[PDB]
Amino acid sequence: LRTILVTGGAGYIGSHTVLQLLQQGFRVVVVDNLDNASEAALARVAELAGHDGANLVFHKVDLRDRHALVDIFSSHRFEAVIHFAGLKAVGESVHKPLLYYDNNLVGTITLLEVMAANGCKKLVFSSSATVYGWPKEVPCTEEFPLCATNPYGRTKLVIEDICRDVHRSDPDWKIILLRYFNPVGAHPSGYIGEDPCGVPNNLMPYVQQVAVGRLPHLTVYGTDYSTKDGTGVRDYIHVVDLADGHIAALRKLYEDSDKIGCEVYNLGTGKGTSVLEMVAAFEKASGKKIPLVFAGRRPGDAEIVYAATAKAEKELKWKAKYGIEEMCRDLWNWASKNPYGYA
Amino acid sequence: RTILVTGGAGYIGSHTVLQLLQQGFRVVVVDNLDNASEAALARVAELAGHDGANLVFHKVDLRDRHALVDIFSSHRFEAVIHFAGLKAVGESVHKPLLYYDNNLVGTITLLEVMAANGCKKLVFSSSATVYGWPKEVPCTEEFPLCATNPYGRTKLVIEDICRDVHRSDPDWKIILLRYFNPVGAHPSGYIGENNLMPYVQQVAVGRLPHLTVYGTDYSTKDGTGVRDYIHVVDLADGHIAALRKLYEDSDKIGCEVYNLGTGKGTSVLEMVAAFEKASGKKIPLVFAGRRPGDAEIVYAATAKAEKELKWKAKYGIEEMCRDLWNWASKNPYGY
Ligand SMILES: NC(=O)c1ccc[n+]([C@@H]2O[C@H](COP(=O)([O-])OP(=O)(O)OC[C@H]3O[C@@H](n4cnc5c(N)ncnc54)[C@H](O)[C@@H]3O)[C@@H](O)[C@H]2O)c1
Ligand SMILES: CC(=O)N[C@H]1[C@@H](OP(=O)(O)OP(=O)(O)OC[C@H]2O[C@@H](n3ccc(=O)[nH]c3=O)[C@H](O)[C@@H]2O)O[C@H](CO)[C@@H](O)[C@@H]1O
Ligand SMILES: CC(=O)N[C@H]1[C@@H](OP(=O)(O)OP(=O)(O)OC[C@H]2O[C@@H](n3ccc(=O)[nH]c3=O)[C@H](O)[C@@H]2O)O[C@H](CO)[C@@H](O)[C@@H]1O
Repeated sequence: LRTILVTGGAGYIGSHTVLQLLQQGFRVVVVDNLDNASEAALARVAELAGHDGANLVFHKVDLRDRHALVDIFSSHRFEAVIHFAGLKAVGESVHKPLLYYDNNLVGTITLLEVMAANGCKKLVFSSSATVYGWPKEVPCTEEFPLCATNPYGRTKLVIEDICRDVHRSDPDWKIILLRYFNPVGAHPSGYIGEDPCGVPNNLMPYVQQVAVGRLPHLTVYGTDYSTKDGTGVRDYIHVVDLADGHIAALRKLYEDSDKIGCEVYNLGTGKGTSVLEMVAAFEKASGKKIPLVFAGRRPGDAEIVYAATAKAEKELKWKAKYGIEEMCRDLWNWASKNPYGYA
Repeated sequence: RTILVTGGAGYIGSHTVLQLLQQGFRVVVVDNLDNASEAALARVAELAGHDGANLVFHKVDLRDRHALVDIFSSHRFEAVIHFAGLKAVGESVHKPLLYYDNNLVGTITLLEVMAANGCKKLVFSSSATVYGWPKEVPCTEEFPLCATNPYGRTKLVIEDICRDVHRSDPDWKIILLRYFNPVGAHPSGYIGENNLMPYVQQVAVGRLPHLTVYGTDYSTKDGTGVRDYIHVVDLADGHIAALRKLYEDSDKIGCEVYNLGTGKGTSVLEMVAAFEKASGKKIPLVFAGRRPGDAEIVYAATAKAEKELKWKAKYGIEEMCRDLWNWASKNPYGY
């Protein structure tokens, strides 16, 4: 038996990773306070897991709840921990920074302490390409200068530094930091997917709601950038590909862990795609038309960001297999099948 | 006028509490006593003279939200001076989570309790360590910031937290004070304290045989490291000025950062010579290579602090060594 602890597994990226984990034969324990997710996402993952659905156990616990967390760790043998949990809305983080510093930092510090006290010192952390700030060049390698422009991005960069300091003090720690780029899409079944609250802030969940008629038009944030068509360019990666990156991270920690301490890997496709190109791909995949409103640049937006995949391909032995066309297909499938989410 | 002082039983905190007690403030100190004795605040109450009755102490950890909420509901604080936290750099590298927990989680809880109680006026004890190895000197508040150890990272992260908090809530008035190198003690010799001058003192009395000079080939005038050493009583006065600035000229304050230094740079050998004159003892030396992570030369740009904060250091190197020797001679085994 191989058991994995997954914080925030009820959420968007976590649920898709939990499903892949169950299909690989892992036992999965999820810890999630359901603050930005519902039980339904986990129940449907259990259903998609077929026979392996019973290998998923859900604990409705906050990572800051130290006693509830010790109970879980002292009553389990965890091979590793995948740490998805945290708040992630950039706008909300600027307006309520203490909420973000509290939930993300105190939750992570508590988790790391409970892990070290219960002999589990293998960790995979959800970092983000936001730590590259506004990069001076592309593609972004893992050695690019790091910075943060908002409280949310600050919590990611600080947790990274905490993980590096922790390994520096204790060589028994094996930590892989995964800098996600822009995940889009859903499981190709259309049964699970991203279910954002309120008005979505990311591009593709917004275009999604325009396509099903819930919102009237997409607002394009700035057209005067130095890109092909003036819109921002991003590295869009299929969420299923992001999930498989975590499987490859566990395989790295399980088979070739003597040569790692606290490592960082990009999880991207290496291809840059503009806003209009994504809208064009979603119109082709869905047959719907996305009305456009043109506005100025969004404060804090980068111009062009995509990943240098060489390091992940070499050390993790991992490369994304889904392209833009499949991402929009699977997003539309989840969208048309579940236009109002899990509710 | 009541002021909450976290970490007020410590080195810099006790001296600030004494200066506050002499200025006529009621002072409530919160300190878990994990790195300080209660005898320090007992002696401070003595030196406060007729004002000793204004000091109130609570042995409370900042992470204890329930206890911390009760103290804030018991008084109406004008502002909070935040000294509390761990500061041993070597203890930050070997035990980083202990530092990230105590400093960050303690500070987060305090800022939240402050906001809920309505006391959004903060003076935070930062450090010139955030200037890393400066490319030029003197170091202004605009210099690029970076941390080189877990302790320094907690200092820089707390500064950014205060930056973000004020940005989200204009009712907040925050002053960040970057200390430099504290030296000395209250001139009475009654209170005081990993650093050069405490190491020099142990060599003077004989607890240690010699002082290792870490690096002799620096691009300085005598080849040894240069720092901005500031009297701890001057540091205490800098916080009185920070409260004066918050209480008077406050409408143009958001999250202001002020250096607290003398503006003068003194080498290692110059401090050894200064302490030998004030103590009469001799300091045998052993010259060694550069210590890893050590800045070459660092000292403060004091122009911003002299104008807007209306503060300037009063004490020089000679008096620092005199008060340090005075306190350590009369109390060789501490409190
Ligand atoms: N979503 C993205 O586009 C993206 C890209 C880069 C990085 N990331 C990071 O990847 C991770 C996963 O993102 P996501 O899209 O799945 O987000 P999500 O909000 O869908 O999932 C995060 C989950 O964590 C849970 N959670 C939050 N605080 C918790 C706490 N204190 N204790 C327990 N559970 C808690 C939430 O309830 C939620 O279910 C996050 O850490 C995010 O910051 C996100
Ligand atoms: C500043 C900011 O919020 N950055 C976050 C976001 O931005 P990031 O810009 O990377 O991603 P978004 O999905 O928010 O935006 C993608 C692109 O589409 C454009 N766009 C987006 C939404 C919309 O309604 N209209 C529109 O035109 C943007 O200008 C951008 O060029 O990416 C990640 C989310 O997964 C986070 O790690 C980043 O912190
Ligand atoms: C690694 C470390 O501890 N950093 C702390 C230290 O740095 P900082 O170097 O500024 O102060 P130190 O007391 O450690 O020594 C200052 C100077 O004396 C020299 N020296 C010191 C001791 C010795 O035994 N021999 C010798 O030659 C140093 O090289 C340096 O040039 O003082 C500050 C006190 O406020 C703290 O903020 C810093 O976090």
